[PDB]
Amino acid sequence: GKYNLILSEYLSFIYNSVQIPIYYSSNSELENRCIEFHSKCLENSKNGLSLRKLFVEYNDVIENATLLSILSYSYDKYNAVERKLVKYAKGKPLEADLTVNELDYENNKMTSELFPTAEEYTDSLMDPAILTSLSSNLNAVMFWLEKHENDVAEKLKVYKRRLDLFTIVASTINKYGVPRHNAKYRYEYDVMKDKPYYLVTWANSSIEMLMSVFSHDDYLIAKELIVLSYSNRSTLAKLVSSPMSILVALVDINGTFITNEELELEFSNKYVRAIVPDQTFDELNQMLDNMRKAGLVDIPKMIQDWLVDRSIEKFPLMAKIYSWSFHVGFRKQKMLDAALDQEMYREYTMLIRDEVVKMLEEPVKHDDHLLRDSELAGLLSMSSASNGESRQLKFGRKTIFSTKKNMHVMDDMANERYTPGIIPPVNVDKPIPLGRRDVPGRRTRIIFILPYEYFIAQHAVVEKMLIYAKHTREYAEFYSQSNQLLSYGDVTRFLSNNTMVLYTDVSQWDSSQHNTQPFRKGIIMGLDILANMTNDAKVLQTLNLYKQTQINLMDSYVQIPDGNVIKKIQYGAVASGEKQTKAANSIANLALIKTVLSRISNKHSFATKIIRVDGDDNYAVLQFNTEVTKQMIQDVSNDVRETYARMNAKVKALVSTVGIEIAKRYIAGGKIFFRAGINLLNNEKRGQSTQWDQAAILYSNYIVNRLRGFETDREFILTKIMQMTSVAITGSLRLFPSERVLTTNSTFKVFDSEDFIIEYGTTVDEVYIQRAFMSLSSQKSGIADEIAASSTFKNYVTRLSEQLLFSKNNIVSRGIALTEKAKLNSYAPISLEKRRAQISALLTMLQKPVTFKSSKITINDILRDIKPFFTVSDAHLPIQYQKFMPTLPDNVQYIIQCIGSRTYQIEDDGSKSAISRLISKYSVYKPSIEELYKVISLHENEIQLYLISLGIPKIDADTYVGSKIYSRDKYRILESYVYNLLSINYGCYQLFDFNSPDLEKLIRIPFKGKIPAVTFILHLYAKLEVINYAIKNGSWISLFCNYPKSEMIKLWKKMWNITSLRSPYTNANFFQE
RNA sequence: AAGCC
Repeated sequence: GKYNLILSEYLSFIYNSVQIPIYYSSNSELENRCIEFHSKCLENSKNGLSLRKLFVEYNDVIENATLLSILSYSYDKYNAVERKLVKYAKGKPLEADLTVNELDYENNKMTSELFPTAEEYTDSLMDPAILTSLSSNLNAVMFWLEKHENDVAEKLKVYKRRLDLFTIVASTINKYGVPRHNAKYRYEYDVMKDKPYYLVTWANSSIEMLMSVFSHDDYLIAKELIVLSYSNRSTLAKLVSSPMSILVALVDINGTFITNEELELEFSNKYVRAIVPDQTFDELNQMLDNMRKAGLVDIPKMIQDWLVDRSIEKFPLMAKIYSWSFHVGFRKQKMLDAALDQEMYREYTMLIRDEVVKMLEEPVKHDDHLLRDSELAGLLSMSSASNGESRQLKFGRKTIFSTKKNMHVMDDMANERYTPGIIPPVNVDKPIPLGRRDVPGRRTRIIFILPYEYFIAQHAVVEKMLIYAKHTREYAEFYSQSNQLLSYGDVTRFLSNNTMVLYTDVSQWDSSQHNTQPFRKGIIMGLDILANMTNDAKVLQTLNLYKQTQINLMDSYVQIPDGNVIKKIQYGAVASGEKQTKAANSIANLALIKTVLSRISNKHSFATKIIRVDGDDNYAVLQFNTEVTKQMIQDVSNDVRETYARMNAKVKALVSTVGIEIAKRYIAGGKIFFRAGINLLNNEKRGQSTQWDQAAILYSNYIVNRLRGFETDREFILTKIMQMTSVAITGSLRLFPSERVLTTNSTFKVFDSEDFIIEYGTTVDEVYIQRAFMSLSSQKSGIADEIAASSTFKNYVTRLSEQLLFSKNNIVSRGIALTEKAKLNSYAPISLEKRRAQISALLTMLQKPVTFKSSKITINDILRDIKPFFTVSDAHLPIQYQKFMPTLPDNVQYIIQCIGSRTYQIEDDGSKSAISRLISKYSVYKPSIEELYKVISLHENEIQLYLISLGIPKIDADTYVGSKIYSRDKYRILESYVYNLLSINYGCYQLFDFNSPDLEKLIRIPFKGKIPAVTFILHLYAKLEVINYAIKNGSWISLFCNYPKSEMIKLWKKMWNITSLRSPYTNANFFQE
């Protein structure tokens, strides 16, 4: 409950010249007491009188009522920041070295010197793009420094390391003053022109870095990155994190985890000798020297010290540095520069063509319905993103403009213009609009924003391709329900003294122009083979249309802004934006590795233990008939690099016998590692989410980094949350939501009261609040209702429905209309109306929590019912599993050591149910987990009608509605829905093996009947309760269940009426991946 | 005013 205490200290620290705590209670008499107390406090404040007597008087309210919020009456003028900063601003400011960056605009020049006029200005290259100010971040850092001013021992050292660093940020900022933000949290030209262009983004990156500093090493790293970053805005992250690829190869393997036949992690005490050719050492040295020529000193020395022995025990430092470099900020170049960088492919094209054929052979020969109704599938799938141009659109009686894809398809259909048979050109006549993608350390990449003709023509086919991958192991990213742990396991499996791993980063090749000819031609050749496999008109046309998109793309043109102009240039490289981006890219990368390996063997004889393509990297494990030597590694490597070289591909190809390093993960010393480089106080791009959504995201970001190895002080994260979640009533009246409002599992949840532990209402007041918040979950939108009433809209919904089903509509029809009414949320005007409605409802709710007819059941109510029937008892579980993911915090790591981990994702969509499969065989429709859940619980007769209404034949519908499988599905769908409501696949839980035998002993559940749903919930609730206790206490407990039989029948009814909750916290997990 | 997932 320390969040509430922390908030007051911060408010008291920020404002000095009152605070009015607002309480509430589920009990009527107590609530009046809360009402009386609130009234007295306002009256006393409106008279400059002490509130000390009132607190004593309403001691009961403070003691038993629940704090709902805090009122902030501050009569200053959002200043203080300027005044506060000077005490810390004593060190000498920093001076930008305007000679470190190639492109002139990447150097820290004075804003004016880059944009002499207010019309030439743009924040596009330094916009933090986040809904929180620089001034607030500064305020947060100072507040923390004051609190830990009188600290001692080691805590003091942490403060001292931080105070030093913040001084650099302060001193430099003061020389120009603090950049003031506008309503939309942007930094305009007038504020900007006096100060160094990159001032604000740099301060945000530095503050974020320094507040994540604890050990002396963190301090050394933060200081170097902070100083270097101010001048270097283009190669510092790449230079800092580049030695990692060499390093993984060095460390020896002394016992690691592998994958067994059951596709699960299993410990293997084996030893693998890290074999490294002298050449590799020179390459590593060149990297270290390069870091050195760039001003770096402390960071290069640390790698050098580590290099004497190369102990996986002192490796955490190397990992720490790699995670750290990403926090310098994003590299945001100019669209044109990002764009500008851009006979023996016979084997490579053939493999791509053959791979394309396998993924569709069976679907095509049979005459799969999804291929036949491909157009329909694309329409249902259609998002609400950009189509490219901002068209003028008339709805009902309203003339408005939008770039949205959904809006464009509807308007075009209502005007006979909708024509997916004609795949628009993307050449010089119709240049492709461009989108961008920014990432720290690496260079900016462009994105094709193609017209919806392309998405529809590609959506059915890509989906078939994905399914083929789903059961193909070479495709790491798509195989089964597999998580990264299984991939880590596979590489280790075959590592021995007579095998060498081959990892290669092919990100550069995908964007190469050399690549585009063999790529499109390979898919097209494959498409032709597929066409000669059937005669189906629907299959050929859908298949043909896909062929057309590849041909149009072969020669595309792009609209690259060059100031305030839009130069049209000829783009001959494969950018991404298509539906087939990831699947096609996966096919090409895999095709490429196979091509290289095939060429190399003519020389050396090895065995292909495993081959893989995972995103922008691909790798293989080879086995030789003899023992591997340093000389052998150099020879295999030179030949592989040379093979890549002949194909004119710029790629990083390395060879080791112990580790690998790819964009997603890296395996050093038999242990798995994941870069913790998610930026906190700077975003890639601006979206349409709110401050609350953003606060939840920052917390989520904090949780992922913390798990991965980078920890930002929680008090700082909490401070950020208080600023972001606040709401202004007026100009001097600010309202700050309480801990209870913020953490309770509601539609307004932003973070968990305790990291890695999700709590659910177990008290009446919590329940009262939870019910009240839901009462105002969805708000109305006038603009949205209008269009929901417009002809063009209803016809679009009607047109889709009359094409999908045969018999009758409504459970399906009601759903299609909403799904569409939702896609209007991308349209700002509608989104804006919703936020305004939410704030007013929220302001009133915090003020005096309303009523509610409840009558709605959720996950929390079901849990609350169970709790009282469990008897806890101290138990003990020994640690039996060695650590494979070294960076995990100590409490999370302990759960894994005792119960183990998993290598899969728990089915939380219900796609593995027979009914979902049946719908798939005959319908292009895709019911959600929630829809399936409502449908399975319907009366036998209703289910039969719904299946038929979707095109399912009678013999099949009739057979299922009675069968054993239908009864079984019922349980499976509920299990899937329940797992989904409990976030068993996210955060910390996704790691734990919930079916651990060790975990199972701790649960003692005697059967007093035999009714699946009830047995499953009790066991799950017990596993979660035991694990949460373990996470917080480091010790275990045994749970006994004495749940009545009369009770279970009541509970089972309760279960088939659970409502799903939507919230920033919920959105944040979805947002992560 | 920012495509696949």
